[PDB]
Amino acid sequence: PNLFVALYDFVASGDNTLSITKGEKLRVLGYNQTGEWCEAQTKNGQGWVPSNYITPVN
Repeated sequence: PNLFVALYDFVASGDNTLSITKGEKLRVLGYNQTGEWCEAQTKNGQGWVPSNYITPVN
């Protein structure tokens, strides 16, 4: 339902961002006002990642 996979690696840039690795799975909590950023949880923590770097996985 809220399960997503990463399309690309992303290196954290802000303290509130979260590094993620391509192919990895996330749970998404929501989005910022523009929809450009997504607040997500992985096995490594929680933080913002680019919305266009992730997608749902069943």
